[PDB]
Amino acid sequence: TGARTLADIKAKAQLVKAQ
Amino acid sequence: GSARCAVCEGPGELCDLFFCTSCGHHYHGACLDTALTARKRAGWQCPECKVCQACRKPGNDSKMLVCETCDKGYHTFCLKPPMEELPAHSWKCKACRV
Ligand SMILES: [Zn+2]
Ligand SMILES: [Zn+2]
Ligand SMILES: [Zn+2]
Ligand SMILES: [Zn+2]
Repeated sequence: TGARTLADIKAKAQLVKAQ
Repeated sequence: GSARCAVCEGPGELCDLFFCTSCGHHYHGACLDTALTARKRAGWQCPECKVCQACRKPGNDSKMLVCETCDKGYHTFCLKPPMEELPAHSWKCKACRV
């Protein structure tokens, strides 16, 4: 179901972290 | 040690949260979108310090496949079964798939 796996997990992490 | 949430900011107990061994800080499943499992409950390296199980290096999040149940890193260019492209679906253990 999409590559949301690490892509959503870590990438979103950057959004919330960098934010 | 409070070991507050690594990415979400907030105090929490050290037992029901995923405690990263290297970082030393724990975190909620909702913050990193990690399923609550015994394998990860012990303490799995958060994406902030995850590594490939082939070259042991981070990065390539969109090109790296991570197991939902257990903690494993697979590189689309050097994972156990190397692939020529990024799977449109999920590629993890059978249990991980579900
Ligand atoms: Zn949190
Ligand atoms: Zn960590
Ligand atoms: Zn797995
Ligand atoms: Zn690799």
